[PDB]
Amino acid sequence: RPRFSFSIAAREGKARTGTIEMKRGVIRTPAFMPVGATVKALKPETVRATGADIILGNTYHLMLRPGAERIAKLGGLHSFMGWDRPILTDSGGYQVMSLSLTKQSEEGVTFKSMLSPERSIEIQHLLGSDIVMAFDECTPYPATPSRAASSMERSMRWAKRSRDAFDSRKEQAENAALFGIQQGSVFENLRQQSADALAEIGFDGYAVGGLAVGEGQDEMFRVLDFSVPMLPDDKPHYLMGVGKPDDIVGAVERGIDMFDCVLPTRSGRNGQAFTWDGPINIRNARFSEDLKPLDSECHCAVCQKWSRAYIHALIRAGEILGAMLMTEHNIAFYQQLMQKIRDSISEGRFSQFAQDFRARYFA
Amino acid sequence: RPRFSFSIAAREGKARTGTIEMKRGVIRTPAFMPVGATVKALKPETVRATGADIILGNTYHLMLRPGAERIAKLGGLHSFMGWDRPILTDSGGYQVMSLSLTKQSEEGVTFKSMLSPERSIEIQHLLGSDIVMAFDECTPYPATPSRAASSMERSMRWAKRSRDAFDSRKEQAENAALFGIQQGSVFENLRQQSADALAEIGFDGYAVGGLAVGEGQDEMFRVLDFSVPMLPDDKPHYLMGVGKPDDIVGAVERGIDMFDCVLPTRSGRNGQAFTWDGPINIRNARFSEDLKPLDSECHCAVCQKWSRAYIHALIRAGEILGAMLMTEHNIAFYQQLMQKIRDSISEGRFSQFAQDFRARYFA
Ligand SMILES: [Zn+2]
Ligand SMILES: [Zn+2]
Repeated sequence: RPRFSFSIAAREGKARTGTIEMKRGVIRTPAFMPVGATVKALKPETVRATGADIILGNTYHLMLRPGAERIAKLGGLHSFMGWDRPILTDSGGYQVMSLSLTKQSEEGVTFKSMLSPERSIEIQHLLGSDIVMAFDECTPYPATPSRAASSMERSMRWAKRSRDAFDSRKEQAENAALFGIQQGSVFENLRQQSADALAEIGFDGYAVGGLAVGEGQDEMFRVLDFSVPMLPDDKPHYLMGVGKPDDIVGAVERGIDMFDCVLPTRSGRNGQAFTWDGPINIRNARFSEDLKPLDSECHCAVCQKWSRAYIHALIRAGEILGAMLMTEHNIAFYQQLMQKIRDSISEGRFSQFAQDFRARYFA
Repeated sequence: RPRFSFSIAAREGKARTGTIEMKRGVIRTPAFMPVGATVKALKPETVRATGADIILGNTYHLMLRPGAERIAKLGGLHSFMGWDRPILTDSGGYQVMSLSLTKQSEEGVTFKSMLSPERSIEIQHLLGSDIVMAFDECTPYPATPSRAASSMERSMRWAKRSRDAFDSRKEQAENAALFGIQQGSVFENLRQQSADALAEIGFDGYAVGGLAVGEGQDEMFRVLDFSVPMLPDDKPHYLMGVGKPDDIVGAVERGIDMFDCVLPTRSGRNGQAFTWDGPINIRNARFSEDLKPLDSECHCAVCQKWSRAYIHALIRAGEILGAMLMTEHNIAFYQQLMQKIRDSISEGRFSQFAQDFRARYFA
């Protein structure tokens, strides 16, 4: 396989389906990347069995414990966790702000639990990342135009530093890919300047950053409407941190190819199970004697084998197996959503799928 | 298969190996029964993959949440948790004392979170138990001779009530088995009276009760030396709540056929991993870069796939996957211990195995 080749097989409106080929495997797009030293409560073989082609590696957590240098000495993240397919690593930038006494500078971020663009790229190399994210400065929402422009402009300077660090490391440049991140908050002219700056630098894929920040779906969709067409059409478009199932459908209708979020895993452990008729909270007493699977059509192993009543009891008792089964199902449901999206685009009926999906999911 | 048939295939000294045939499957003896609405952090297929033929069902937990009647309405414990092989259920007697404002009477135990012998047998029927334990009164250690005799005598009256309740329920008597429990603390004459009383009533198997209570291995072995020969030779001998690997080896040398305890699961979640060179605490810093499997010879899936260093990091971070992997390995190690015991007895070299095991395990 090549280092990186994105091929679009079918289109319907702004939606696309196709494949990214990389050394460690093929990624079917639109793709959902489960977030994980683990994808919580799941063995890697189980993540793969649900249909995931690629996972997202949480860099901020790993650079602290067990540390990037240690993981490198132990053979890299793939060997460490036992996942031999592609891994996309975030840059550490967002969580360094959300989770750390930070001091921001043009050089980078200094924090207590210095992360620069150069160090972020090096850490992702040490982890053995297949898709490396440029290191950027997250923009809070809401943001004033001046603050959004300043942060975006710094992020574009850091995008150039990220590109150069990546390219200067021969083994990384020859075996991994690098994505740039569009910033600019909700302002169309800043999104355009960022898209232009990233395209001048040149990346293997382009992320739409700064939209998983509590602005609401109407505003997110409005911003995607003008922001995705600014990105190069022949490269993957990655919406970072999104999202709920209807968000994903709407984002694909607007040209997005790649997705990640913690919602299926986190809310799974919290007792929320996704179904084609909308989410349910399995903790509710009305499931205590319900012998049906979590979802009536889901093909996952959990829905083949256990009832709502059993999982309700496990989650009520705080059982680890409750978290395992809820997470497997939710992750499988997301992958089955992506498969239905990919198939419907391939067959030129994605518009009808989106309408049918929403009618039933919000009924 | 018959309702119950215990067949001894080979003997060496007091040790025996053979099989219990039951409707739901065959149990290889000596047997170890993992303790579990779940065997914590493991799917049933994983418990089976480690080699378990039978699990122990925790009655006290289940009669509270979700309740025995509810589990019966949902189809019984096998269907509920997805384990289709034999299940031995304890009577609820021990945990009603350890975990509950108890009031003991000749009728039974009244408690806040009335459990009589009749109710305990009924609960085990409602759960769909394959091996039903008679309901007895646990004896504290140490115990005076008078108190040990009183408790044993009450337990023998409750053994008769347990037998009659079991036999009066046609579907239970025709499809399940019933074990009686020897009591009498550490006193040889009380152990003899209890063994005689149980044999007069007649049971499918005989448990040695009251020895998982902190008396130490020397005292336990001394009591097993005279207590096991009092039990019928042609029926299984079940040492309740035992124990560490060397305890199990010593108990088999003294005629025990069946074992349960929480140690591999509980201490697994605590970071203790069993190996043929003794237990290790994977949390210790000396494993942070150790690429070897938990144990060098173990055939389990965890030791095929992940390093000590990875599991060390998972347990340090409180990850659910850490508990899953530690538990699978420990449960597999116990089953591999039982297999080595069974094979060595079958081959007339169990004495040499016990000596070799101890030399290496305590080296
Ligand atoms: Zn499912
Ligand atoms: Zn192992």
